[PDB]
Amino acid sequence: QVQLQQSGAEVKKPGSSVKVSCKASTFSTYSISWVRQAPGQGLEWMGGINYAQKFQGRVTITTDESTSTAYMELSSLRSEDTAVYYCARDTGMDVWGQGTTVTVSSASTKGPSVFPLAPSSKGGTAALGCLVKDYFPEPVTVSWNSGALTSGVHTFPAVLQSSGLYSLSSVVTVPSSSLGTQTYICNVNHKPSNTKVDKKVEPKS
Amino acid sequence: SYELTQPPSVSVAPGKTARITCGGNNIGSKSVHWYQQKPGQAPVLVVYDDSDRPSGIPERFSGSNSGNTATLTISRVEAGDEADYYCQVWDTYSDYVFGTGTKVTVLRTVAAPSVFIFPPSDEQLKSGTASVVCLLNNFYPREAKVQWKVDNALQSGNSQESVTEQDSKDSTYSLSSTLTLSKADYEKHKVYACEVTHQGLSSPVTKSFNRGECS
Ligand SMILES: [Cl-]
Ligand SMILES: [Cl-]
Repeated sequence: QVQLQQSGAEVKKPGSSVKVSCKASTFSTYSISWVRQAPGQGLEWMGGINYAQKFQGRVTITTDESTSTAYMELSSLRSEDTAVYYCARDTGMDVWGQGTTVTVSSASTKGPSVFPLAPSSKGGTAALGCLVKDYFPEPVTVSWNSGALTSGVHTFPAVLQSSGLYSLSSVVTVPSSSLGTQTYICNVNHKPSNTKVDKKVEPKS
Repeated sequence: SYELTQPPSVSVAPGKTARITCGGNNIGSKSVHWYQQKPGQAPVLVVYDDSDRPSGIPERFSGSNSGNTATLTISRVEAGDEADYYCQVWDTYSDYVFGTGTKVTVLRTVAAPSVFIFPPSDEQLKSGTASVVCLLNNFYPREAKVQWKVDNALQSGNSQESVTEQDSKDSTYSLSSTLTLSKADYEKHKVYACEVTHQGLSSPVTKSFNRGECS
């Protein structure tokens, strides 16, 4: 029952280099390949111990049989290197690590501002939400009414803005008669900045 | 080098059978592997050496490979098999190569988006920025155009959007589009208009407000 355990997430400055590790649970018989996935993009082979010429140079791939650990160093990082980095055992690839998030950015840790998206003043159903804006790094979690309200909730995937900071919207559809009677609270957590916010969302005058 | 081709997406009705193809020159001579990736998880090997499944992968997933095409077949597609699927081979000269991936989309009837427009909050305006949000809720299929208009000026490059995954209950998508403007620019114009085009509306639907009137 072999499993591959990868090293923690990392935020890296442009120009720097990242060392990702991959520890197995007899790994002296199999080969380990490194595969990357930029956000929203395909799987892409990097190398194994052999390099894809797209990365010949920038990549260093090593193994320590002693500790059955595989290593991947990627140097002179750009934004375009922002990706999840997976290790896998070759057969095909059958056993996969869970993946290492590498975020290449100049941005500093920042908690979001939480703005209401107030339900339109004008039966049927009203939409309302929170804009969770200008945070770094990923992720933030959002819930509604401390987890009591799940029906009709949509929490969009985060978007990286030109500023190098993320923002996302959470929205919920609710009955129009419940406006001003039901309290609607979005619960926002950004652990990296220790920012927790419960924000009441209310009809404008 | 060596290249693997796949269609971007396949649509199948629940209970019905999905076929995902993987194009390559003499791919018939290689051991084709298939990986399923659900969103925010690692890929899972479902089919190896063309047609073999590992233990614990349902009967529904079978593979086939000859000439310049190999095929992953998924029978009795349930909502649970909404995923990206990647074919992959070991080339003598290119080592390991992945196809571009195919998204499996569950097919349902057309649904028109319900459209909502949110002005910048007074809180945001105090902090020197304006975000105008356009919500397209519970629509099918995925394809949608949002055009932003400010005092009838069509807005180009200053908006971003993201889409949820297919809901596992109703199979719909929701999309939010954010128009970014400086506070000084937001206060120079009156009419903020989000225009939605979709297969489910015979004519496109506009949601508008006028800055500083009850919206
Ligand atoms: Cl239809
Ligand atoms: Cl912008």
